[PDB]
Amino acid sequence: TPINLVRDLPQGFSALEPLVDLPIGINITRFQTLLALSSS
Amino acid sequence: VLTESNKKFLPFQQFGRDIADTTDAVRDPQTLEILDITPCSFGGVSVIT
Ligand SMILES: *[C@@H]1O[C@H](CO)[C@@H](O[C@@H]2O[C@H](CO)[C@@H](O)[C@H](O)[C@H]2NC(C)=O)[C@H](O)[C@H]1NC(C)=O
Repeated sequence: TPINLVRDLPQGFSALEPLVDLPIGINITRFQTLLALSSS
Repeated sequence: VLTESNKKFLPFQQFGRDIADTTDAVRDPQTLEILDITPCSFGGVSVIT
C-alpha cells in the first residue's frame, strides 16, 4: 500500500492476503531483520 | 448444479462457504475457474383430490 508518511504509521484499513505457506515447523523464538550492509 | 461463477475468488481462495458451513462455490483443481454450486431442485408434493 503506498503511504506518503515515512515517520509515523498511517490511519486507515487494509487487509493482508497470504503470499506463501512454508511447511517447516521449527522453533522460531527470536528473529532479526536484515538491514543493508565501529572504531571510526 | 454446477454453473459458471461471476464471483472473483482471490488467487489464494478455493472454496466458497455459506452460512451453514456448506460450499456454495468451488474452484476446479484442473482448470483455474470458479463454479457456483446450487442444490438440485427440491420441494413437497401435494395431492389435490
Ligand atoms: C523448540 O526449541 C526450543 C529451544 O529453546 C526448546 O525450548 C526449550 O524446551 C525445553 C522443554 O523441555 C525447556 O526445558 C527449555 O527451557 C526451552 N529453552 C528455552 C531457551 O526456552 C523447545 O523444546 C522446542 N519445542 C518447543 C515446544 O518449544
